[PDB]
Amino acid sequence: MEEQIVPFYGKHQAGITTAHQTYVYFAALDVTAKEKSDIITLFRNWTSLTQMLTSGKKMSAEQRNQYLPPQDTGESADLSPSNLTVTFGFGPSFFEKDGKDRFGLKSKKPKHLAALPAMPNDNLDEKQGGGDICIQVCADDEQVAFHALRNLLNQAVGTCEVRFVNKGFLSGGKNGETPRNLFGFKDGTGNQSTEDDSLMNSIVWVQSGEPDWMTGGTYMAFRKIKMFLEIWDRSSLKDQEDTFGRRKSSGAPFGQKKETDPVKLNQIPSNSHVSLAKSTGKQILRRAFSYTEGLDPKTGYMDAGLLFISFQKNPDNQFIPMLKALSAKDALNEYTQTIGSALYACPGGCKKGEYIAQRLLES
Amino acid sequence: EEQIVPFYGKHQAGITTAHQTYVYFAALDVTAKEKSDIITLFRNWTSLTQMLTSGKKMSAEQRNQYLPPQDTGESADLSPSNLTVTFGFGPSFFEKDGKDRFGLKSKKPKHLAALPAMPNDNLDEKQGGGDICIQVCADDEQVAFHALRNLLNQAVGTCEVRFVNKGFLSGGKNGETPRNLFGFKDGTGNQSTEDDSLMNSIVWVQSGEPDWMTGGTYMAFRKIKMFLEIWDRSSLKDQEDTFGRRKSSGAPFGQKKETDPVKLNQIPSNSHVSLAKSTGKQILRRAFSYTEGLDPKTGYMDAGLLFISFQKNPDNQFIPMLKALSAKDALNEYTQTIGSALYACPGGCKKGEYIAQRLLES
Ligand code: HEM
Ligand code: HEM
Ligand SMILES: COc1ccc(CO)cc1OC
Ligand SMILES: [Cl-]
Ligand SMILES: [Cl-]
Repeated sequence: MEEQIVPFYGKHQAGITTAHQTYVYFAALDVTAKEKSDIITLFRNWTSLTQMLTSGKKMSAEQRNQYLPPQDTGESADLSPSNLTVTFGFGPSFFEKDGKDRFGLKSKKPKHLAALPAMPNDNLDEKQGGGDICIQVCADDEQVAFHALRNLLNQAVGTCEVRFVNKGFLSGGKNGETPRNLFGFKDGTGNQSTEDDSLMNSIVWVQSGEPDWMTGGTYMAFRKIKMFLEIWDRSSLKDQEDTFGRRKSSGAPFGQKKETDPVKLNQIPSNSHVSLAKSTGKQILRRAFSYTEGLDPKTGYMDAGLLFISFQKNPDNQFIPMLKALSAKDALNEYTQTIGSALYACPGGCKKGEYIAQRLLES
Repeated sequence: EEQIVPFYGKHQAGITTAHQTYVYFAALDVTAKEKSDIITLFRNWTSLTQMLTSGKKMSAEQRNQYLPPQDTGESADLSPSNLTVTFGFGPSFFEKDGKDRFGLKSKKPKHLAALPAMPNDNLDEKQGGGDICIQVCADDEQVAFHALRNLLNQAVGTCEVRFVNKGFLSGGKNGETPRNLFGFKDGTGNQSTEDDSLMNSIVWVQSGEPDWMTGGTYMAFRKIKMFLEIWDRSSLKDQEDTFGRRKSSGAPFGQKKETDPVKLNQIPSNSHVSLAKSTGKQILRRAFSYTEGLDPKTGYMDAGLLFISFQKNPDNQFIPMLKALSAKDALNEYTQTIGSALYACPGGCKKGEYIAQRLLES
């Protein structure tokens, strides 16, 4: 190809319809500062630095003063940009924490930004969820990704405490096949094409009915979903395919030849994952990554799962009904448990000369 | 190229092999009572490893829908990505709590013992040791994890998993020395892994050891937390002084290039490089950075180095360096060892033999 540089500036924030990279670092933060003007400072600086990290500009580093810290941590000096994207979102608690509109922003609050409803089978750790700000960092190289997060978080010392940092991977096939999750199934097929503007306009991107700063933005849902690999791996192929209602290998819906053939609902169990998701009639854009965090001390097996991230213009319409219908009855519940949860509103894109969330934080 | 690294040969791969980007590193404790069980394990591990590393896909559509799939499937569409798997054995494999469980004492390597305690250690016992270690490397995380997962699946009933760590280390886009999380080039001081004579002198067992160890080596493992927040707010002067090399160039102080010989008289004597180089000893370092979320005990990134090095004789090459460093290293300010192990790596496997056969007996 050419180079791996994804624009930072644009109508939309990168990292959403951007072709899905291999690695993610996913972080949520709380603001401890009390003035809005501290926040403007954080967003201005986050903006300058994201532009620089994603563009491929390297900091010269001829430090005028040996006695100060280097402005960059340096572990990416010799690395390509690797399609780095950084996407920012704001949780409900940014607009109103514990009854208080801390920053005078409750009137610019997005139409559908609220914590997700409790669902059956949830086993949420509150500290593994929520947050005032999320940063989603993606790249084709784990070290490029970590470097961007670390340097971004360094800038937030004084203003924000870091709540959690997750990270994940998902490898696409050598010839561009749909990437497989840890259950060994193709994961993404049902997404519409990220290159179809019409469909992305109708499924993902905010155009009306929200505060101006959300124009060209979207909502991001996050669910941290542990996957029980040892249970799954001991299951028959029949149980695996029936759980989803596609064939493992081909990815095709039952009774069909190809991955991309329409789902025949009447040929798949009612409570198969695909049946339940498709049957709400609604669409989202899933952009998830697998994770592993070593051994689970409470299990003695691998701690592994899915960092479920989806984008949608109206989560009340598009997402929560899906969540409701799967949480009750999904065959997949046999093999998974949700342990983290958040919904964030992601601002529209940054224009050159403005900063992220400006039309929110100003005037 | 084709991205295939031979599994069979004089040595195990993953030691002098070019450093891949990703690692998964596991240790297991044998729970089986009979050597014959361990023999089964090693046989399976062998044939499975050869498949995984070779580029061979299962690619034979399952008969009997009612059985578990033999492979977990998530590497079906991936390149083998230079995958290597390296096995080793800890002391407790040969003798646990003064009992020779599998009748192997008399085949025990000359230099295999738990590493001595050192100042500034804060070892978690459950984050080192183990009877067996598996080091899995590849240029793609998903490939490496798949390999580990399917190896470990085979071990169910024979072993319990002690711990699984994983990490990364990206080489420069033009083949520059990879940088660690402190942002310094990491590996300049190793000899060329392409020089058989040097590797023979430093890494590979040729004599003085049981036969199964011929072509093998010893693997030292040190899990070292790196306090990135402490380091990032340090001055550049302090960071360079910690090592005795310039961050950017990687040059020894007062020299022009990375490859230039260190001048000991030009670097601080408590500097990392001065202390290491001054034992006059040599090792082959093949380490990986790790990140493991927020450390709850500090609210900062939990991050570090999976220090891994290879040496024909640890008592001569490695234990000294450790001694030399542990009390005076400037790095002590920014790091803390929290896990430790030493393991003996069998010589390579021949086509038709299994790993550690000569130790186990066939
Ligand atoms: C560990 C958790 C999960 C796994 C392993 C998983 C896996 C899968 C797989 C294998 C498919 C079929 C291929 C595809 O179209 O991607 C699929 C489809 C889908 N999943 Fe999931 N999923 C998980 C959680 C969720 C959650 C929480 C949601 C929504 C709330 C969700 C929504 C969907 C949707 C909308 C589809 C597409 C249905 C259609 O064809 O229209 N998934 N998922
Ligand atoms: C977090 C822990 C560590 C870090 C970040 C680290 C980093 C470095 C760096 C930046 C260098 C100089 C460039 C190079 O030659 O690679 C170096 C050299 C070296 N380190 Fe370390 N190191 C660590 C732990 C250790 C330990 C535990 C040992 C052995 C006990 C060790 C042994 C050496 C040796 C032998 C050299 C080469 C000295 C020579 O030039 O001959 N390192 N290390
Ligand atoms: C890529 O060269 C290396 C760089 C770093 C290490 C770990 O210190 C090992 C290397 O090759 C054996
Ligand atoms: Cl059903
Ligand atoms: Cl590191």
